[PDB]
Amino acid sequence: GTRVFKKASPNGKLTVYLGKRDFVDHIDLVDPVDGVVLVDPEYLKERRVYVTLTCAFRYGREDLDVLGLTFRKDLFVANVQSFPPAPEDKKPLTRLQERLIKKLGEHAYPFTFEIPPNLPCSVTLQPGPEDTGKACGVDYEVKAFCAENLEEKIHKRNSVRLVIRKVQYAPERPGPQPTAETTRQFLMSDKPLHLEASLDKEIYYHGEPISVNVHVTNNTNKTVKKIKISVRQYADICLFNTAQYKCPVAMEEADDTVAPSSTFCKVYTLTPFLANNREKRGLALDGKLKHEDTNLASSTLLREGANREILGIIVSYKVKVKLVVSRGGLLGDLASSDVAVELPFTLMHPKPKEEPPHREVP
Amino acid sequence: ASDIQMTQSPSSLSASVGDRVTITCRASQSVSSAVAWYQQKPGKAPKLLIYSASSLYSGVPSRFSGSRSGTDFTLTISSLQPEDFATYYCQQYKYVPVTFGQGTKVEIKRTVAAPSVFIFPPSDSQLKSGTASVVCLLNNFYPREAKVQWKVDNALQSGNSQESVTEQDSKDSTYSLSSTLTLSKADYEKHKVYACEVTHQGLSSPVTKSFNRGEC
Amino acid sequence: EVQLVESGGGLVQPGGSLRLSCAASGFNVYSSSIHWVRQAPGKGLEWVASISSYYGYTYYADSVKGRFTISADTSKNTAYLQMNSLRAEDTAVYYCARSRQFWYSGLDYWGQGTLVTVSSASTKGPSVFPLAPSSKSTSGGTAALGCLVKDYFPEPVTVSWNSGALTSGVHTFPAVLQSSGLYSLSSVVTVPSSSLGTQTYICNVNHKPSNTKVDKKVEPK
Amino acid sequence: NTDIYSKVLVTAVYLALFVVGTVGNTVTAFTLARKKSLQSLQSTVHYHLGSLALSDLLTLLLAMPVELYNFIWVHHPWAFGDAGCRGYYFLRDACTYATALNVASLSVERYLAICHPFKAKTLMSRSRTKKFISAIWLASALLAVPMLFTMGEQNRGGLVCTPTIHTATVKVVIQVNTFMSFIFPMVVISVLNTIIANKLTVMVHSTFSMAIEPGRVQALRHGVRVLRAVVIAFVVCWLPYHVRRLMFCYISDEQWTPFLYDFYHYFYMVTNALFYVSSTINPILYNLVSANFRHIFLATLACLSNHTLSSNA
Amino acid sequence: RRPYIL
Ligand SMILES: COc1ccccc1C1CCN(c2nc(C3(F)CC3)nc3ccc(N(C)CCO)cc23)CC1
Repeated sequence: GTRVFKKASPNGKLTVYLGKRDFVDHIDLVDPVDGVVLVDPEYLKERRVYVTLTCAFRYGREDLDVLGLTFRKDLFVANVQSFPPAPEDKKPLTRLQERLIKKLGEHAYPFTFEIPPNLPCSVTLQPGPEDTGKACGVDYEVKAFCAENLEEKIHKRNSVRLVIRKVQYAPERPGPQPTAETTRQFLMSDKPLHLEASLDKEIYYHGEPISVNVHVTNNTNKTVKKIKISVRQYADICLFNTAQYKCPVAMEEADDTVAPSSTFCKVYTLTPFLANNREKRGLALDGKLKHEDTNLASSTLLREGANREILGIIVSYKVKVKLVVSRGGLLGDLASSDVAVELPFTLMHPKPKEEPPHREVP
Repeated sequence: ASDIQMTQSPSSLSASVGDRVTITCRASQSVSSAVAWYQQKPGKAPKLLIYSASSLYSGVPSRFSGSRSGTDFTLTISSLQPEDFATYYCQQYKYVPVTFGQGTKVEIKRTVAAPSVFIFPPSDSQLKSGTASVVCLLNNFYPREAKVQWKVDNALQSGNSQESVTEQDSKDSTYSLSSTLTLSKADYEKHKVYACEVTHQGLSSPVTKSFNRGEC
Repeated sequence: EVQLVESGGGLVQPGGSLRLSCAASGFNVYSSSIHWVRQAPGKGLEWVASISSYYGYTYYADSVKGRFTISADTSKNTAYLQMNSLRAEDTAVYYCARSRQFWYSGLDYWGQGTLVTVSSASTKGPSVFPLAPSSKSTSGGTAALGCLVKDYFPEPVTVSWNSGALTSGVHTFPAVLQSSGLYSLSSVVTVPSSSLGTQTYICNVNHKPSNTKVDKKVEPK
Repeated sequence: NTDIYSKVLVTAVYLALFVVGTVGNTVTAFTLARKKSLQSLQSTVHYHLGSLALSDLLTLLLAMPVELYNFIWVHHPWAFGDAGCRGYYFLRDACTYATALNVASLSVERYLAICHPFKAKTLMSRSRTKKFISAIWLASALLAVPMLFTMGEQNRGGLVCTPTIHTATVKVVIQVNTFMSFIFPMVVISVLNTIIANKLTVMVHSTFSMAIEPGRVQALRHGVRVLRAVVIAFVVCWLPYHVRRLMFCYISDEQWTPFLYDFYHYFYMVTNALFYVSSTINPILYNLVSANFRHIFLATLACLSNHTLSSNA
Repeated sequence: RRPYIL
């Protein structure tokens, strides 16, 4: 729309204008972060106005007596000098910038950041029930400050900070249908236990049910006593060392029995939501602006080939269909050999035509 | 935000086919653009017209348009069709006590018609039952803005009378009035003079009909 | 076909309880939010309660905070509004409405609405009182004749003149709620004075909820 | 052939070691097993830690109660028969093999994870870690089953629990047992831990970083010091045990005196206490090295600017 | 005598 966001410095001498707060990360290029900064040349006194775009990873440290204290690790930093224009090294003006400059007058100066591809999106890690502080995760932020030089102590009264979000939306073209199959032969079996699971679609929306078609062909002499089907969120997190995490966001344990020399076929419906997953500390949620409720983190879309090992948080989802089989011959039947398959799927928001904020707040 | 008040300035509006209809809504506090407009026909559920104060909902004709200026919002109907005569509500959905306006009723307009007044005395069965409800029936009158004054037995009656109003006819597009004057078994016999005065603006001068006990 | 079906409305006493059902069809309870909006007779829209079911939150108006309780049945895809300690001010037509859970909060789908009536009165049949035309007092070109319906509490009573034969512009009026708690409506019609003493006009008053049908005739004196 | 005071002191220190090791290893196993949401998929050190803790706990439980009754108090009647005299020795040797192999496997893991992390990401998985743990336990059992054939009961009261086979085979079975239980674990642990300590120093008390939780890191305190102290303790807590087991059979039918008899009967208790110390040392190192582990272990032990506005351009 | 205990 034609609306813009403005935020002023504590002293009121500096203010920043942005036409958006969520910037869409298409797989090839991101939306430019173009804005307008309004200065007071009679107050600067030969100073300069610097606007900085920072992608930072916020993390906590558990080896501390103080609780609720977090750090920041910068992943990407960009700088532009605004009040004194660069010697013809200035980006072309977008239409919103033209309107903002003509509206604000002569003391309004533009800034534009080009976020490089393969950078992490805004992901917020869910704080625990007992956690008083700033939530961990990756977020972007635009900061403008008056300073004589870049390497200087920034005063709080002369700077203004604005949190922005990098987001992705569901691809328009659906992918191939997710299909997984497996064949298991036990120790003293000599016969195969076949499991075939599939999803109805490759791309799902938040709050939308997922249908899992499970076809079991038991040609062995062991009994499948329980079928476990779950939706798992995978978080590839690279902060100081590469780490991978797994979290089930939706579960369905079915007491469905498959007899020896029998065939089974059922469809199971699951829907991941946040109301039953709020206790899971560290769960990946979509980027927040201040503290508002966000859905589960959308699937991170990476480049077509390779371009892996991102230093942020990579989110993906899988459906695991597990068959538990009553083992016999060497154990006391307490344990059970598990035959499982995994189905990867995409969980994202559809491409919108307006601002994501639902504007609902007490 | 304690509780946002949505004030629709036009409580009732009359317009003809093809005219431009403008309904405005004022918010007591800044609700950003989180404003929606709804159309409601008599006896039917409200239908969503626009949202985000400017966006048209799918299937809504291009005649309807929404616009935001400040804390105020405006709904405009261009080339008002006969299907667009209904009640319209502005709603803000920026705070969980979502609030609607008091509604704006859109009526049809034509030449002013003069009301016709009739007075019907209570029947013998009504008097025998124990309650008397003398009514004066007002026939077709376009402006819809009228009043009923009794002045029975040279004494004005107020605070008990109830009035009924029908909707516009599907072809005549004219209203009607029916007012009831409550009375007791002893009250009906005590006063032998009854009347019903009309303060309609359509007539140049007020029209008064008088009645007496025992008249046919 | 996206639709919402409401049920569970009807007569209550001032202090009783009701449960309303909204059978959602065509959408999920996790990608949609369910809201209840009531409309008092002659008044506008008033939001009552809402449920998100994705964030596990429920909201209520300040006037129904303790008495009303909203809940959803995810498996049946049905939301419920359990209303307790009902008052006379709770008499309204209750609609269940839907909104997108994500990135929208306007109500795009509405149910037909269930009328909820809360009063101490009980079902009662009507009592017709003839309205004799006053040819000595009515100046209309066509004589005006009417019938009076009084003291009927339940759903509006159908009134037909001469079993629907009359087509001279019969004007029925909406029933008003008297101080006692019972409704009353009047039906009038303009008839030419030529057939005043020849054509007999009978208003058929049939009240289905009370199963009381009374026939009356009006003739000028 | 021992004084009452020495026996009392040995019994007291053995009971203190029993309680300390059992409590520490049980709480360590609970800490490593008490998992929460968002389990890490590339961390396998906890599997080796739990395997080593279980090995130490089994050593404790299958060693102290049997030994204190008969060997500590130089009891002449062996309270069991031949099945017991074989099974207890088999279980003890299996426990020692499991402990040594668990420490060696922990050293191998840490190094793979530190020297070649990117290689170990694909070369090492949770399923492969479980396979390796099961393999080392099965190897411990298959190396200890010799003790079933070697041991037996004799008369020489009078129940004797001794290797009944000829000394020629005993001197080679003890030789291979000592080799595979000390020397190979000794070289593996020492070399790998020295390499790890050297690499930690060249790359740099809070020298390391570990992502215990998503977006939560912790520091590894006293890394190199503990990496060398584990080797020093394994040398101290094992070498006398194996030297005693070797000298029990590598001495001919000569140089036998009552002085040497009492010397063996006291060195037995001394070296067995040193052996048992290693079964308790590990959780102490776990606590002082990892802050998160120490916190969970102690918990289990105790429980046992302006505002953004809007406008239009 | 010999230790007799291993
Ligand atoms: C028994 O101790 C041995 C024996 C042989 C080889 C390595 C060890 C280490 C085991 C425990 N500790 C750790 N060392 C390292 C090294 F990286 C320095 C190699 N990483 C760890 C990571 C986690 C951890 N926990 C207690 C789990 C919970 O935090 C302990 C260690 C120090 C000695």
